[PDB]
This record gives sequence, C-alpha cells and structure tokens, in this order.
Amino acid sequence: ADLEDNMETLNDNLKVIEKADNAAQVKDALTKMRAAALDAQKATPPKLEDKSPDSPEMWHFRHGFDHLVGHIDDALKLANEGKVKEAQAAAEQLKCHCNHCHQHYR
Amino acid sequence: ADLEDNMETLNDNLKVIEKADNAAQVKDALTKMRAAALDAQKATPPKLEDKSPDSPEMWHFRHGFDHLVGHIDDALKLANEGKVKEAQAAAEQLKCHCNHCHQHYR
Ligand code: HEC
Ligand code: HEC
Ligand SMILES: [Ca+2]
Ligand SMILES: [Ca+2]
Ligand SMILES: [Ca+2]
Ligand SMILES: [Cu+2]
Repeated sequence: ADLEDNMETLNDNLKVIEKADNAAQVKDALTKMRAAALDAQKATPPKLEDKSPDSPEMWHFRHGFDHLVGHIDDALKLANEGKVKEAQAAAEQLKCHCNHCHQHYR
Repeated sequence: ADLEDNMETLNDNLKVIEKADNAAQVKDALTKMRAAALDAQKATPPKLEDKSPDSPEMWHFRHGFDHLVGHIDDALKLANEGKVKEAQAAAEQLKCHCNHCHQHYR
C-alpha cells in the first residue's frame, strides 16, 4: 500500500460518504480513510525524497496527517451517534485538510 | 459586533498578516480575528434567518467557527514562538475554511 494507493483510498471514500444512506456506512468509510491516512503518514512524499528523514519538512508533513486524522475522529464521533447528515457535512470539511497539505507537499 | 463587521475584521486582518514583517504584527492581527470569529459564532446569518437555532444547518454554522478558531490558535502558537513565515502560512491556509463556510451560507 504505497502512498498513491492511500490517496486513492481517501479520495474513493469521500465519494462513498457523500452518497451514504446511514451513519454506519459513513463510519465504515471514515475508518478506512483513517487507516489510509495513518498508512500514508509512514511514507515519504516525492517532493521531499532527497531531504533528510528527520527534517523539519518531514515532521510538518507527518503532522498534516494528524490534523486530517483528528478531523476524521471528530466525524467518527458524529457517525457513531447516528447523526448521518452532520457526519456527512463533517466529511465535506476534510477537503480543506487534504488541500492544506497538498499545496506545499503534493 | 454584527456578523458583517466581524467578517470585515477577518478579511482585513488576513491581508495584514500577509503583509506583516514581524511576529508582534501577526499576533496582533491573529488576536483580532480570534475575537471576531468567536463573536460571529453567536450570530444568525441572513441565509438562515428563517430556520431554527438547533438545526443541522446552524449546527454546521457554529461548528465552522470552532474549527476556524482552532486554526487561528495554531497560527497564534507559531507567532508566539516567533516563526513569522510559518504563522503567515498557517493564516493563509484559513481561506480554504473561509470559502467552505461561504459556499454554504454566504
Ligand atoms: C499530507 C499530510 C496529505 C494529506 C492530509 C492528504 N494528502 Fe493527498 N497527497 C499527498 C501527497 C504528498 C500526494 C502526492 C503523492 C505522490 O506520489 O505524488 C498526494 C496525492 C493525492 C492524490 C493523487 C495520488 C496520485 O495518483 O498521485 C489524491 C487523489 C489525493 N492526494 C487525495 C487526498 C484526499 C481526498 C485527502 C483528504 C481526505 C488527502 N489527499 C490528504 C499528501 C497529502
Ligand atoms: C462560517 C462558519 C464562516 C466562516 C468560517 C467565515 N465566514 Fe465569512 N461569512 C459568513 C457569512 C454567513 C457571511 C455572509 C454574512 C452577510 O450578512 O452577508 C460571510 C461574509 C463574509 C464577507 C462579506 C462581508 C460583506 O461585505 O458583507 C467577507 C469579506 C468574509 N466573510 C470574509 C471571511 C474570511 C476572510 C473568513 C476566514 C478567514 C471568513 N469570512 C470565515 C460565514 C463565515
Ligand atoms: Ca505522483
Ligand atoms: Ca445514496
Ligand atoms: Ca455586505
Ligand atoms: Cu482543520
């Protein structure tokens, strides 16, 4: 599961959550996203391939995933309570977490 | 203040953070946005003036500001720490969040 596969998994499950019909289906997609993010966090992006692994830039990159994961966890709390709509809206605001790391690192 | 003035505070102080040279300027600008975000959170926006205060439509409106304040706080830490270029880049990233709430209720 290389980084590009993890990104597709994130991308694919956003679509799943948008057309989901109950909070349990959003929960399932959010959990798959959450593991794809933690798996993605392990990797090194191409835009930093020759920088040092312990660099400030690799830690900034790794922290972008903690910011995304914490949004996923906030959405998971709504899904687990059955608030399908509110959790669907939550998953929509993940888009900015995707973008904030994308600018400087994609 | 009313919602529009708070928004003016948010919009002008973003540009100020963009043009500031030192950390005391970013911090001062970030602090005004924080109070304006928390004050705007209490308002009802026109495009929702006929719904009811505990709808998932206006749950979403208030939660947008908790998330905005959280990122202003990330930027304030960096400023307080003296990383002007990093606080300036934290603050530029708020606009994705601005535009997301805007797409819905502006
Ligand atoms: C950093 C902390 C990131 C976060 C959060 C998200 N993404 Fe990402 N994404 C990132 C990088 C460095 C890259 C490039 C990797 C490469 O090998 O080029 C990507 C790429 C994508 C892609 C395209 C993948 C490809 O085929 O090259 C997609 C579709 C994508 N990212 C989607 C996506 C979504 C939906 C996110 C939030 C839910 C998201 N990413 C977060 C880095 C980071
Ligand atoms: C919801 C959670 C919002 C967030 C986050 C931000 N804004 Fe906003 N904004 C919101 C509404 C409902 C409105 C319309 C209010 C109205 O009475 O029309 C706005 C409007 C603005 C405007 C226009 C102000 C005007 O001239 O009438 C500006 C310039 C603006 N907002 C800026 C702005 C910025 C820079 C933000 C984040 C950094 C931001 N807003 C966040 C709702 C929400
Ligand atoms: Ca690539
Ligand atoms: Ca459907
Ligand atoms: Ca106006
Ligand atoms: Cu965020």
